[PDB]
Amino acid sequence: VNLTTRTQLPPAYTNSFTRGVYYPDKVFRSSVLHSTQDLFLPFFSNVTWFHAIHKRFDNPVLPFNDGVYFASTEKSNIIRGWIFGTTLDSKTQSLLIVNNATNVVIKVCEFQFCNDPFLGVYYHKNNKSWMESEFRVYSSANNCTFEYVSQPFLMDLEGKQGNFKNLREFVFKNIDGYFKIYSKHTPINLVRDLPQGFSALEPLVDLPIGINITRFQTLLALHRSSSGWTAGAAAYYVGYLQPRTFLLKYNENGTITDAVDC
Amino acid sequence: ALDPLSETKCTLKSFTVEKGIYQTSNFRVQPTESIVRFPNITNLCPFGEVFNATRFASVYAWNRKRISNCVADYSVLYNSASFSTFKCYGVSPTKLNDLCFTNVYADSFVIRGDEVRQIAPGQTGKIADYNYKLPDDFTGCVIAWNSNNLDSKVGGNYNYLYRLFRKSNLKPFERDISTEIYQAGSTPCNGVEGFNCYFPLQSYGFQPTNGVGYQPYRVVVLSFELLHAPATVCGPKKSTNLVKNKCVNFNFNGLTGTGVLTESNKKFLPFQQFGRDIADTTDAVRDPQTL
Amino acid sequence: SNNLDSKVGGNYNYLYRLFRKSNLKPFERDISTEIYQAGSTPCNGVEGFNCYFPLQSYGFQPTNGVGYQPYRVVVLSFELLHAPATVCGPKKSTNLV
Ligand SMILES: *[C@@H]1O[C@H](CO)[C@@H](O[C@@H]2O[C@H](CO)[C@@H](O)[C@H](O)[C@H]2NC(C)=O)[C@H](O)[C@H]1NC(C)=O
Ligand SMILES: *[C@@H]1O[C@H](CO)[C@@H](O)[C@H](O)[C@H]1NC(C)=O
Ligand SMILES: *[C@@H]1O[C@H](CO)[C@@H](O)[C@H](O)[C@H]1NC(C)=O
Ligand SMILES: *[C@@H]1O[C@H](CO)[C@@H](O)[C@H](O)[C@H]1NC(C)=O
Ligand SMILES: *[C@@H]1O[C@H](CO)[C@@H](O)[C@H](O)[C@H]1NC(C)=O
Ligand SMILES: *[C@@H]1O[C@H](CO)[C@@H](O)[C@H](O)[C@H]1NC(C)=O
Ligand SMILES: *[C@@H]1O[C@H](CO)[C@@H](O)[C@H](O)[C@H]1NC(C)=O
Ligand SMILES: *[C@@H]1O[C@H](CO)[C@@H](O)[C@H](O)[C@H]1NC(C)=O
Ligand SMILES: *[C@@H]1O[C@H](CO)[C@@H](O)[C@H](O)[C@H]1NC(C)=O
Repeated sequence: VNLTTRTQLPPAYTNSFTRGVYYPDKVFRSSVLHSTQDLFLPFFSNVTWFHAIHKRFDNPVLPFNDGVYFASTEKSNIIRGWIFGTTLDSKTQSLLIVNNATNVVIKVCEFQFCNDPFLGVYYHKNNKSWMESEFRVYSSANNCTFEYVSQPFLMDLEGKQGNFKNLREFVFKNIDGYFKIYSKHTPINLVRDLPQGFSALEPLVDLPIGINITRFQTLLALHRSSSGWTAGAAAYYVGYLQPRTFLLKYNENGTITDAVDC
Repeated sequence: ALDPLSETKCTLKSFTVEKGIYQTSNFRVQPTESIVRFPNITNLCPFGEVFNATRFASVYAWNRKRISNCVADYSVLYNSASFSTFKCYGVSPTKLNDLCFTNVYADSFVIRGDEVRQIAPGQTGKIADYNYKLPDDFTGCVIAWNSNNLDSKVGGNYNYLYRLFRKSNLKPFERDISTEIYQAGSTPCNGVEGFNCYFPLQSYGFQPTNGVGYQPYRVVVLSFELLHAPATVCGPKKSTNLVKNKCVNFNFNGLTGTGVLTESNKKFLPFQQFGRDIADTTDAVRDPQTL
Repeated sequence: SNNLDSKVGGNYNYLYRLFRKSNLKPFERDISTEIYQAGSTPCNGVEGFNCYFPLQSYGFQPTNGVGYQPYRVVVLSFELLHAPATVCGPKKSTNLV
């Protein structure tokens, strides 16, 4: 059940400076200047500022279109994942990305639309817990046309305070059925708003699903001591990708030194 | 080609060679041998375990095995003599090894040998019409082996059923588990047995003493479906030995070329397999097997 | 040719090579009946594992559809200016000037 109070606010805009830079492919280039055309996030663009606090909890559904830029600033790892698909329901094949703290779950099945798809954590008090309890993301899975399971891991769900120590910036797109995952995770120190720095994303994996994704969601984590759940202080970023050309500078090793939007 | 002096006459197109230096051609060293380096043959889909699985679903109840994101090597199963018969439709068994498939559905079931001959595109009979029908464009193959020492036992094996009666003929790739009683005449049935009301499903008698044509055979039908989605399951990639510091024709993953391979002090990013120069011509690669 | 070459349900006088170990060169007639050997198992002239009998027949029936109706195909080949042409149509020659 969607939280009773929350808040209703217009989509306030922010400007991402160097965000949107990634290696277009697995080609290695060093000490050279390469220029290619692809779907990119232009520099100094006006992105929408998304956030989660103890009384707003803004998690709108946005269209994916050609491509969308993802960025997040984390402490307690409030981001539970992303839900992908056309109608985001069992009417079509929907892609699921969620971290259960055990195995990364990537599955394409028939999903029952979750109005408020999150994972709650209860009974902190003494023995502070911070462990998963119920899965509200999807009610059931049916025709699982695709499934993927990664290796086991351990995620820290304990809440943190102070500056944001984690920065997750992702770039997803779809080209001829190929779904590219561009993942970069770097530590930062930030109070509010957005961190200022250059980042070069690297491709993680590819998902040759071959479906059209017209909408996407951003999973979040809630905790309380489904209308009574609260949330920590965190913010993530969303922006639209455009077919732009960049000039990528390369060092000896191969790491991008700087990028120039044409 | 007799002498280098004669190469001057042929390049200048004159029988008289004037005094001076002339470039008559440009030599190039041809590759000595072809180098093939492919990724590890592991992380397959276990077709040998499903083909060799103890028990199967009924021909109408057949289990749909979804095969995606793996490699399918069909040369090992064909050359291992693990099957009774081998048959394909439209594609040779060697061509399947060089092709990538979007989605593959393994059809497992056990029927008698007299009913195996009805498996083919757009055919008729008991199993084709009333159980499982093959489309005309079906590109897969038919593989069966003799299970009479496994799936049959003394006293009969009633686990494997089939659909004897249906009011019509099934479409290709149509699985119908409906137990509704077939009404032969005008006598009402409504799921109640009686005159002209007969239970359609029937259980195969299976014992080790059955005749060859009546012996139970495990049949695995491989459904090869090429959709608009990118291809996932690909044929086997068999890597060969690696040669360095020589002129060779190399094919690495989906990249081909000719040159001299030398290990340098350069370091690629772990997510970047191939390097290139200013001209986007590959100056270095990473081996698909060894790092 | 369905009005002629079609005989009963099939005609075995018209055969073809279904299988071959490689691609035959153009303008080549291969009469070899040898069994195709895919693997290392010796065929010795019989069918079996990795052994298939390449010689097959086209089914010819007068009641078959237009897809199975045999079409006699005569490929016309020629050489250009490689020799004096002794085949020329009834075009009357003229005087020389
Ligand atoms: C390529 O990356 C390597 C590893 O990070 C660099 O080597 C290190 O560079 C740092 C720079 O502060 C030094 O402090 C380390 O002592 C170096 N380690 C070794 C063992 O060399 C390398 O300099 C980078 N090269 C370039 C030009 O980017
Ligand atoms: C959220 O609100 C919608 C109506 O706007 C309601 O249908 C839904 O049931 C509410 N939450 C849940 C998860 O039930
Ligand atoms: C970006 O959005 C902010 C907030 O709406 C606005 O004040 C600013 O003028 C915008 N800048 C551009 C380039 O449109
Ligand atoms: C998440 O992990 C819990 C605890 O191990 C387990 O009970 C649950 O089934 C998992 N859920 C998912 C979606 O993997
Ligand atoms: C603390 O919580 C953990 C996880 O729920 C539980 O396993 C453990 O028994 C609890 N310990 C105490 C002292 O309550
Ligand atoms: C999913 O499977 C069920 C049962 O096989 C089938 O009825 C349904 O049509 C399938 N999904 C779609 C979208 O058809
Ligand atoms: C995706 O959209 C394209 C272009 O409109 C259309 O051709 C195709 O059928 C769509 N595919 C899916 C899976 O919806
Ligand atoms: C099945 O596996 C067993 C154990 O490896 C083996 O002995 C048997 O021959 C196999 N049968 C076939 C034909 O796959
Ligand atoms: C692949 O197989 C080889 C066999 O020697 C092994 O050494 C290697 O670790 C395996 N994994 C990789 C990296 O391909």
